[PDB]
Amino acid sequence: RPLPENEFQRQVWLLFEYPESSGPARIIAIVSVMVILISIVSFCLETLPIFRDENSQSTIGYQQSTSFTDPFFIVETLCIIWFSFEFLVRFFACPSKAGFFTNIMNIIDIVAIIPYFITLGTELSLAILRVIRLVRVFRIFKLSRHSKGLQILGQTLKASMRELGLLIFFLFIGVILFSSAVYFAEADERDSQFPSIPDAFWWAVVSMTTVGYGDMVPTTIGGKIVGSLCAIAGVLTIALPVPVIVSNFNYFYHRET
Amino acid sequence: RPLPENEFQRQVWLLFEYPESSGPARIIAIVSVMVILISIVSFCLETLPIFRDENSQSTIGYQQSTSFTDPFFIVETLCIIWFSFEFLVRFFACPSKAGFFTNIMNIIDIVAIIPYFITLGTELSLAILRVIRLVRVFRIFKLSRHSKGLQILGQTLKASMRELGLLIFFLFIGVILFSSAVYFAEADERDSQFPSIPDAFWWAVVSMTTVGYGDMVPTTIGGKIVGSLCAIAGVLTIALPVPVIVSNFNYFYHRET
Amino acid sequence: RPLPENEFQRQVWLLFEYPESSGPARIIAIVSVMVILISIVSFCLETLPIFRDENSQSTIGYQQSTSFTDPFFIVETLCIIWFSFEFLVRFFACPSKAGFFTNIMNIIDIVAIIPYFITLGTELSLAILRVIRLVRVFRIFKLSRHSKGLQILGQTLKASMRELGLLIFFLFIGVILFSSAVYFAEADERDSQFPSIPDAFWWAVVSMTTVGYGDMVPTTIGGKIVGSLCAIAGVLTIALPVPVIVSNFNYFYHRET
Amino acid sequence: RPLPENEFQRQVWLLFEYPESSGPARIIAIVSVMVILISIVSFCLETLPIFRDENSQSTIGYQQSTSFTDPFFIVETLCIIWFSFEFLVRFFACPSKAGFFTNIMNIIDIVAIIPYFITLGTELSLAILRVIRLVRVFRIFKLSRHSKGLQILGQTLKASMRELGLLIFFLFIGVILFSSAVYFAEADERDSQFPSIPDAFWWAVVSMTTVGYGDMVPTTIGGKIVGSLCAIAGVLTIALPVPVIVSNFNYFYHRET
Repeated sequence: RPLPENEFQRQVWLLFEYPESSGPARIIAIVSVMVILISIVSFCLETLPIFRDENSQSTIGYQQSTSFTDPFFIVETLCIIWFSFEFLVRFFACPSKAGFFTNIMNIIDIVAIIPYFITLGTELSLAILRVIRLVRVFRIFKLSRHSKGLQILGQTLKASMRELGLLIFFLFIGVILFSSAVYFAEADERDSQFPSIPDAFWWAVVSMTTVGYGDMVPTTIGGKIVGSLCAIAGVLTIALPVPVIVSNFNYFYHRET
Repeated sequence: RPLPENEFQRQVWLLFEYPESSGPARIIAIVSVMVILISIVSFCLETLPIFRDENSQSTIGYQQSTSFTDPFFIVETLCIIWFSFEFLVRFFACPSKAGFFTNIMNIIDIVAIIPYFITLGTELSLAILRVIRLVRVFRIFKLSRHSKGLQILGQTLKASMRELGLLIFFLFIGVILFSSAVYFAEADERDSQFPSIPDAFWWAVVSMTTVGYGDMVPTTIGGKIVGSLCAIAGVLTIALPVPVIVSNFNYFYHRET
Repeated sequence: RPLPENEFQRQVWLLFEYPESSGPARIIAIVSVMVILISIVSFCLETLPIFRDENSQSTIGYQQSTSFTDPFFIVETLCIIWFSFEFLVRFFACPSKAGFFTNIMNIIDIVAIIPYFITLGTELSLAILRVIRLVRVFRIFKLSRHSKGLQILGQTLKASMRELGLLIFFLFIGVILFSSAVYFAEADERDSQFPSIPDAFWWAVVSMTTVGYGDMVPTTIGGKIVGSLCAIAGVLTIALPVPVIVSNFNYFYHRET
Repeated sequence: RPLPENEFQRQVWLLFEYPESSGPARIIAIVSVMVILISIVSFCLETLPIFRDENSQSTIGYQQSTSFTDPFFIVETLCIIWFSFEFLVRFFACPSKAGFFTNIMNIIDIVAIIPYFITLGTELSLAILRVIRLVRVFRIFKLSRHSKGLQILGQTLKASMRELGLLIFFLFIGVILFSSAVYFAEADERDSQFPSIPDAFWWAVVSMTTVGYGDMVPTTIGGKIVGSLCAIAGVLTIALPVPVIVSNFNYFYHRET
C-alpha cells in the first residue's frame, strides 16, 4: 500500500486526467484531434488516382526512402511521430503500469502499432498483407479517446453483443432461405441473374436490409414473389433487436445525467 | 392415464428431460450443430456453376447412384444418415407416439426426412419434384432445436399471427391500389414499363417496402406522383404492426432472462 | 342507438348487418367477400396484354354486347348485379334518407357503384370521365365492411389527419429545398440528370423516402453532398410523425380487446 | 418587453402578429401565405426549359432591361415588394432597439437580411453570385411564421443539436470506414467502380442510409461482404439518435396543449 514515490508520473497523470481543468491540457487535446483528422484526410487523399500511380516493396503501399519526396509519406511520418510520442507519454506517466492495458483506447493504439513491429521482425499466406493494410485505417477509432459519444457507442455495442448476434443470425438464416428460394424459382431461365445460391446471397442481403441495388433482380413470377417475401421478412427481422440495441444506447446515453 | 409401470421408461424420460445433464450431451449437441452447418454449406456449394454445369437430369438436380462418386452426394448421404440416426434415437423412447408430434421441432425433422421417402416412392404431377428439391433447404430450421433465439422468433411469429396477417392484408390492398393507379397513369404511353396491373405489382411491392430497384419506374408526371404516394403509404403501412410484433418479440425475449 | 321500432326492418337489419348472428348471415357475408375478391381479380386480369387487346373503346372503357362472350364482362356484370342487390337491400332498411350521407362506409359504396350505372345512364366536361375511370378501382375499400383491421386503419387515418398533414408538409418542404439545391449544384453540366427543379422533385422524393431508384442521380461533388443531406433529412422527417400515427393505430387496435 | 407607449405601433403589431385576433388579420395572413406559395411556385417554374430558354438569365437569375415588359418579372418584383412591405411594417413595431441581444427573432432577421444588403451594395467574383442565387431559395422557410408544425420542427432541431451531431459523427465514421474497406477489397480489379476512397464515400452514404442507387456497387466477394456490413451498420447507426430526436419532437408537439 506504499506510495509509488516517483512524484512526476503521478503528477503528470493527475494534470492530464481533467483536460477541462487547465488550458494546456485542452490545447494538447485539440492538437491531438487535429492531428488525427489530418492523418485521416491524408490517408483518404493518398488513394486518389492522381497520386496513387505516382507513388514486398510494391504491395506494401509505401516505399521507404531517406529523402521522402512524397508529401503523403511526410505527413504520414509526422502523424506517426505524434502518435508514438503520445503513446510513450501516456505509457511512462501511467501510475497503474500493470493495469495499463485496461483502457480500450490504449489497446486500439497497441493493435495499430503491432503491425510495424511484426513487419520489422518478419523482414529478416498472402491475405495477411491485405488484411494488415486494411487494418491500417482504424486510427479513426482513436477518436474515441476524446469523443464521449463514440464511447457511448462502444459501450452500447459491448452491452448488446447477444442482440447483435441474434440480428446477424436471423439475417443469415433469412439470406440463405430466400437466396435458395429465388435461385430455384428462376433456375429454368437463361436470362436469370442468379447463377448460384452464393451469388443470390448478395441480392438477399440488399433486399432484406431494404437497400435495393438493381444489379441482380428477379424476372420470374416466382422470383418476384420470393423477392416480395424477402423484403417483408427483412424488415420484420431487422426490426426485432434494433429496439433492444436502441434501449441500450439510450441507457448509456442518459446515464451521465 | 395409467403409468407405463415398466420401471425403466421413467428413467429414460428423466435422462432425456435434461439436455444439459452431462458433457457428452454437450459434445453430441456440438456435433449436431456442426453437421447441420456442414449440410447447409454443402447444399449451397452444390449449386455453383463450377460443379453443377461441369459434372429428369435437370428437373431433379441430383442423380442417385450406388457408386456415389460425387463428393456432394457423399456429404449429403452422411448428413442424412446422421439426421436419421438422431431421429430414430429420439423416437425409440416414446411410448405414446400418437401424441408425440405435438412439438413442431420433430415435424421439422420429419419434413427434412420426407425427401428420402418421396424419392423411394417415386423411384418405383410435376410440382412435386421442384417442391421436394426446395424443401430440401428447410433443414436450416432444425437449428431451432439448438438456438434459443430462433425459438423466441418462432414464439413471436406464433403469437403475432393476427398482426402479421394485417401487415400482409394492408400491403396487398396498397399494392393493388397503387399498381392500378400507376398503370392507368402511364397507360397512354408506348414507352411505359408497366404492361399491366399484375406486372405493376412488382413495382408496388418494391416501392412500398422502400427497397427500390429501378428496373420498373414511372416516367410520366402522374406516374411519379403515384410513386411518391406509393412510397409514403408503404412506410405508413409497414410501420403500423411492426411495433406490435416488436413488443411480442421483446416480451418473449425478456421472459427467458 | 335506439331500435327502429318498425318490428320488421329490424329483422333484415340484424340479418344483413351482423353476420355472426346466424348461419345464413355468415354464408351471405362469405359470398359477398368472395364476390369482391373475384371482382378485384377480374379487374386486375382484364388489363393483361393477353386479354385487353382482344376485348368508343376509350370513352366508355367497356364493350356492351347481348351475347357477352368476354368472360371479364360477364364477371363484371355479375359482380355489379350483386353489389346493386346488396346496396338496395341495405338501403331498404335505412329510415333516415336525409342523414344517409353521414356514414362514410355507405358513401364509399355509392361512389364505387356510381361509375358503371351513371355512365350507362349518360350514354343514353372531360375530366369527369377520367375521374370516373380512376374511381372504378375503389371497390377494394368495400372490403372494409367485412374486415375489422381495415376499419381500424380507417379510424387511425381519420384520427391522425393533422400529423399526416404535417408529414406531407415536411416532405414537401424538404423536397423543394433539396431539389433546388441539387439542381443548382449540377446546373452547369450537360450530362446532368436534373433538367429542372420540378424534374428533381422525383429524385428528392425517392431519396427522402429512402427508396432509391438510380434513374436520376447526382454526378458532381456538390450534388452528392446534397443527396447525402437529402437521405439524412428524409429519415429525420419521416421518423417524426410516424410514431404518433403508430400510437393512434395501437390505441384503436387495442381498444377492441 | 415594455410597450412602446406610442399608442399606434401597438395596433399595427397586434394586427400583423395575431391573425386570430381579428378578421382583417386573418385575411392578411392568408394573403401572405398565398404570396409565399406563389413565389415558391414561380421560382420552381422559372428553371423549366420551356421558360428559361424562352426568356445571362441563369448566372444572375434576372433579365436586366429598361422596359421591364416581362409580366413574370413584374410578378416577382410584386412578391419582393410585398415581402419588403411586411418587413418594414414589422420593423416599425420594435420599441427597444438597444435590446437587440435579447430577441432571437431580430438576430434571425438581421442574419437573413445581411445577404440582401450585400446584394443591394453589389447591384450599384463567381462563387458569390451562385451562392446568392442558391440562398434565394430560403423564402420557403418564411412559411414557418404561419405554420405551427414547422415551428415545432425548428424547436426540435434546436433542442436536438447534440443528438443530430452524434448522428452526423457516427455516419461520418462509418462512411470513411466502409469506403476504405470497399476500396481496398475491390482494389485488385480492372473493372472496379471505386477509383478512390472519396469516390466510395457516395456509395457508403447511399448504402448506410439504406437508400441504394446501383450506380456504383461492389463486384468482388470482399466488396459484397463489406457492402452487407455497410447496410447493417448504417441501420444500426441511424436508428440510435432518431428515437431521441423523436422524443424531442413529441415533447414539443404535445407542449402546445
